[PDB]
This record gives sequence, C-alpha cells and structure tokens, in this order.
Amino acid sequence: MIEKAPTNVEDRDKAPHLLLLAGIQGDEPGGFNATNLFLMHYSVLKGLVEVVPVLNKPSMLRNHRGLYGDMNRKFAALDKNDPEYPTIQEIKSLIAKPSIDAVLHLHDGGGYYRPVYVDAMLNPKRWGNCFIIDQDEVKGAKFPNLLAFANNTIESINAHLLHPIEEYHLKNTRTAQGDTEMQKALTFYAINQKKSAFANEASKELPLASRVFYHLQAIEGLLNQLNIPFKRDFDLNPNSVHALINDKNLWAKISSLPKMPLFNLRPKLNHFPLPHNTKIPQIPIESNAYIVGLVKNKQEVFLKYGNKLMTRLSPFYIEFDPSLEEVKMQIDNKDQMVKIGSVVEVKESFYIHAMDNIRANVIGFSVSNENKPNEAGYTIKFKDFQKRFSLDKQERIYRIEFYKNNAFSGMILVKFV
Ligand SMILES: N[C@H](CCC[C@H](N)C(=O)O)C(=O)O
Ligand SMILES: [Ca+2]
Ligand SMILES: [Ca+2]
Ligand SMILES: [Zn+2]
Ligand SMILES: [Zn+2]
Repeated sequence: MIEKAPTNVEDRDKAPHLLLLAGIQGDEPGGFNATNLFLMHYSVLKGLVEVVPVLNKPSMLRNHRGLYGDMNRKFAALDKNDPEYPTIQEIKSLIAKPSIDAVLHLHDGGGYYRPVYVDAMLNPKRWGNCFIIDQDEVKGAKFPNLLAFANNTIESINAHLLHPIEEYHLKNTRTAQGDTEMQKALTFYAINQKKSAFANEASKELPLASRVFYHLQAIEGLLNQLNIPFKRDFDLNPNSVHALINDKNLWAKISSLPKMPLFNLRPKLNHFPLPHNTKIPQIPIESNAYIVGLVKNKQEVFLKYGNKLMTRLSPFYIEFDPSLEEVKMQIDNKDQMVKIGSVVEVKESFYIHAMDNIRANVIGFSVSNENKPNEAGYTIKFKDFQKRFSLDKQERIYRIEFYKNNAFSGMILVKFV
C-alpha cells in the first residue's frame, strides 16, 4: 500500500478516503499501469488515496492471470493454507479500515459490455469498458448511493471517448441476488463493510495506452464525485499516457548497485553480480515506478516493468562485501571520491587510482585476456571501449566492478555525455 496524501498532514481528514487497487490478475496491465501513473504523476490535495498498484505481483511478473488461481474469487470462503491466504487478509484489512470510505478496483476485460446482446464481441457477458457496482445502494456508507456515483462517473468517461464503440455503460451485477461468482470477489466484500465500492474494466481489445487512459478517466471521475481534489502533471490523452508509460527517465536500482535506466537496456546483461544466499524475490529493488520487480526464468533473472521485459540478466552469485564505500577516480582531469553505487557522467576521460587489495574491472575495456583483471591505473576514454559491452543500446553507459578476494565490493557506472 502506497499513500497518495496532501503535503500537510492536517488536510488528510478534510475530504474522503479512497482505496484504489489494480492487478488482481497479472495479465491485465491497463489496471496496474494506471495505478503506477497515478502514483507517479498525480497529487491529492485533501483527503487521501491509498493505492495498492498490483495485488498479484508474482503473477504479474510471469504475465499470468493468476499463478495460484483466481485471486478475485478468494474473498468469501477460503482455505487457510491457500498460498494467497495472507495477501487476502492484508487486502481485507485495508478495505475494512474505518478511515476508508470508497474502493475502486481496476480490471482489463475482453470485448465490450452491452446491456443487450449485439454480437459475440458486444454482449452482457463481455466485461470491456464498463463501470461496475454490486447494487444500487449500500445502507450505512458515508456515500450510500452507488448508482448516482456510478452514473455520474460514466458521464465523465463518456465525455472523452476515442471512438463510439468504446462508450462506457453501467453494469450492476446485483451480486446478493444469486451471482455466485461476484459473491466471492473484492467489491462485494467491500460493500459488506459498508464501503462504497466500484470496479472499472477497460477492454482488452484496446492497446495499453488507451486502456490506461480509460482507467485514469474512471479514477478522475470518481475522485470528482467524492470531492477529493487532485492534480496531475500532464495532459490526459493516449499520446501523453503512452509517453509516460515509456518514459526514458524511469530507472531501477538492484540491491546496492547503481541506478540503471529501465528503457533501452541491452536485452541481455552478462556476468551480472547478484548477492549469493538471497532468494530472487527478496533482492531489494528500488524504482521511481511502482510496478518493477525481478523474476527468475530458468538460469536467468528477468527485470520486469509490469508485463514488459526490460532486460535478461545472466547472473553470477557472489558475496556482496559492503566495506568499500568510495573510490578515488580522476574524472575529466579532476581527482574526486566517487561513492560505490554512483553513476558518474564523463565528457572526456577517467582513471581509477590503484587500491590496496581492491581490483577494478571495467566492463568493455581490457588490456589482456586475464579473466580476473585489475584495470586501475589506466587512462580510459570513449575510444578505448568495445561498445557491445555497454549496459545501454546507445553505447554510452559502462559498468565498473570492484572485487576484494572472491567477494564483490560494488559497482559504479560511467555514462559518456
Ligand atoms: N472481471 C471481474 C469483475 C469483478 C468486478 C467486481 N466484483 C470486483 O471485485 O472488482 C471479475 O470477474 O473478477
Ligand atoms: Ca450528472
Ligand atoms: Ca504491456
Ligand atoms: Zn575489463
Ligand atoms: Zn570473474
């Protein structure tokens, strides 16, 4: 759970609190890219929006609907030894918090919903591009009229259609009146705790940017109805959403290694150091996005951004010795101390000062075929690199790796600017 809050803590209780959730299925990237964009690019000025950007991360990492079954059928009867039992309890606790008023759950769904059977793509059994409630009213909720909230939100989405076929309609599933499947899903649990709960589905027939667009329209429409004031730092249109999803300023940081850009990495990174005795899902990972993770695939470790594969790591597992904190490097003529885990920009040249017991291997540079080299004490310029060893497709970014005995002391990247 990530809080989207006012900068002043006093303003939290001055408007309602919304819980926003996506990614209960790992192959519905519209939802979890929209929660990501929301987290990265919006501000909430009063009240609070609590966000779980992906409910089923393990499934997301394998581009899979659900590795342990349908997580959205686990809100009623559920076996205590179900692998997702603890996750479900966490989600139910968030939903049931007294401080929460409304819940919004994002999905991607096949085709386009219609109240009347039009054809196999457009009928009441399809889920695409609709806004969903379990009933018209929840007695005892701060905002009991779900139908009014739903219809006004739908108005707001329909003011921005990209094509008429994408028109949004209300789907009231009347869950208590015998809908067995919806009776086991998230939003029904929510209304039973007297929350106004809503679901948005964007059609899978749409490309990602358009799915996300529609999810963000639904979020904005509902926030407007709740009177949770907000801003965003961009114009909401498919192109602006596409640019923010595919944003070259996104980065990820694995363990104590340097920040690396997410987009335009070489597809495979060889001889890549990862801590030994650490399970892949436990390896610390940091990003300015919220849907990034690592996942083991055969012998490789994939870097994932939602359902996108950003690079394949071919790792070697090694002890990460934290003793080395900084290194004396000459950067464009100027000796300075560079902290392990930095990215340093280089206009012309660099040189690493020799160290007692620490050897440095600059990936892409070499003077011999020794497989465990020490390349401290060489003046290195762009011309000295074999470009194919770069981290990036643009051939500007290179790894410098430091070793002490059979331990890994850290990495610095150089970027030629
Ligand atoms: N396509 C979704 C609709 C569920 C909508 C709502 N009941 C929720 O829990 O968000 C499903 O079949 O799980
Ligand atoms: Ca209206
Ligand atoms: Ca995708
Ligand atoms: Zn080298
Ligand atoms: Zn080696």
